[PDB]
Amino acid sequence: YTRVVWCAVGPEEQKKCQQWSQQSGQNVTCATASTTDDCIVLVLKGEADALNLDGGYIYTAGKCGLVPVLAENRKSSKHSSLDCVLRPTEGYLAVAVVKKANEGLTWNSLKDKKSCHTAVDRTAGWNIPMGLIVNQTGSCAFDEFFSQSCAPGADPKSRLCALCAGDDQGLDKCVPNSKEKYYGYTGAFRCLAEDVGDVAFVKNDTVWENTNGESTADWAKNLKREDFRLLCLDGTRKPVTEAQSCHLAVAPNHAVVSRSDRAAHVEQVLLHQQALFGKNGKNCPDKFCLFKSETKNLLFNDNTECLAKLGGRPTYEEYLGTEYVTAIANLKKCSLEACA
Ligand SMILES: *[C@@H]1O[C@H](CO)[C@@H](O[C@@H]2O[C@H](CO)[C@@H](O[C@@H]3O[C@H](CO)[C@@H](O)[C@H](O)[C@@H]3O)[C@H](O)[C@H]2NC(C)=O)[C@H](O)[C@H]1NC(C)=O
Ligand SMILES: *[C@@H]1O[C@H](CO)[C@@H](O[C@@H]2O[C@H](CO)[C@@H](O[C@@H]3O[C@H](CO)[C@@H](O)[C@H](O)[C@@H]3O)[C@H](O)[C@H]2NC(C)=O)[C@H](O)[C@H]1NC(C)=O
Ligand SMILES: NC[C@@H](O[C@H]1O[C@H](CO[C@H]2O[C@@H](CO)[C@H](O)[C@@H](O)[C@@H]2O)[C@@H](O)[C@H](O)[C@@H]1O)c1ccccc1
Ligand SMILES: *[C@@H]1O[C@H](CO)[C@@H](O)[C@H](O)[C@H]1NC(C)=O
Ligand SMILES: [Fe+3]
Ligand SMILES: [Zn+2]
Ligand SMILES: [Zn+2]
Repeated sequence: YTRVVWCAVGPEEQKKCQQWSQQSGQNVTCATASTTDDCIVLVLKGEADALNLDGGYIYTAGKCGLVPVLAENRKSSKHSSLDCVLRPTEGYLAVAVVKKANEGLTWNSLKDKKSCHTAVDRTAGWNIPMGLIVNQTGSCAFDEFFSQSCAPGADPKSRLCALCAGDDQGLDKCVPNSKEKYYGYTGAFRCLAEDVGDVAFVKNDTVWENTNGESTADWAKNLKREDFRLLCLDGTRKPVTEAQSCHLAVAPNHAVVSRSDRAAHVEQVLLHQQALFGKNGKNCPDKFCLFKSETKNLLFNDNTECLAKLGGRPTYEEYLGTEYVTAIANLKKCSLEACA
């Protein structure tokens, strides 16, 4: 009745979802799929209600008829006086990151280097950087630009998956879910941190959250911001503090999507759920916190302050915006569920 089946992608999200289900008196239950695309299908069938998505998947879901419901909102230095749930979303910065020690590596000498992507089809890890590379290159052969990569979601046998490591046992190599060691923002950044790749396509927040003691993980423990450099499009290299002037693009925030006939219901349930387990929530941190998962960004990014209303009741094209939407169309002409 006032119920939403959340779609978890992978066993680790399934685990976090089950805790949330317990804690919500089952006002929220869970469905699990191996990929984000399969989750989108369960929602289309009506077997799951919603899940939080990167802009790149919002475009996929968007063509299949799903709509953005609420968006992730993180800390701000403006729009401070108004509440988080009513505050407009600012978007994040897609950046290219390298080690300072890898001197002379610039945006112009990326050909034949090793890359770390969050996953195929994602905004900062794939659509933006590959879109730029296909445009600058006049060729749709992005499968040959980098010598080796870890781009979760690609053909496990291709060079685009050579750098991926799989799980603690070597299985699930290159799967586009957290079982794959170098998946998502954290994984792609770990891929560069462990010097597996030369460059990581992540967002600007990732660098800051996994350096200078912010993360207590074993591989991030000793990482220092000064040991990293951002690659700008003009050919320069800048400190990570200069992201506002050295990013590849500003990306629309990840957002919760659902089938439109369920949008209203999913919205109400979620606003109540964050009042309980949110940042200033009734039951967080003592019983449960929806937006924490020890740096793993399970279900939601860990730096989320709240899920905000959209208002202007935007379709997915308006949400993603005309600039971003045309970018994806361009890149995809290089190659239901395939919905339009
Ligand atoms: C890769 O190159 C393509 C082709 O140039 C880029 O797409 C182009 O993007 C611009 C800006 O988004 C579009 O211009 C816009 O045109 C509309 C009217 O058509 C106008 O109202 C806007 O003010 C703006 O001038 C252009 O239409 C679009 N071209 C195509 C064929 O889609 C694309 O953005 C590049 N990809 C990346 C990631 O940079
Ligand atoms: C690049 O991404 C990082 C990570 O999100 C951004 O740095 C963060 O900046 C915010 C403010 O914009 C800081 O939030 C504030 O922290 C202070 C405590 O130091 C507190 O007064 C506020 O209540 C709020 O929590 C945040 O601390 C900081 N993150 C870290 C770990 O330094 C940065 O703004 C992004 N830059 C670009 C170009 O987007
Ligand atoms: N508020 C987001 C808007 O969506 C459209 O806006 C982004 C740009 O977002 C700006 O947001 C403000 C705060 O709202 C920040 O201060 C700026 O730094 C950001 O650039 C567009 O690029 C994109 O087209 C997007 O669709 C929105 C308004 C109302 C309802 C839903 C979304
Ligand atoms: C379950 O949903 C009902 C209906 O809104 C609400 O009153 C109750 O607080 C919810 N229980 C929990 C623990 O979320
Ligand atoms: Fe993203
Ligand atoms: Zn810009
Ligand atoms: Zn509209």
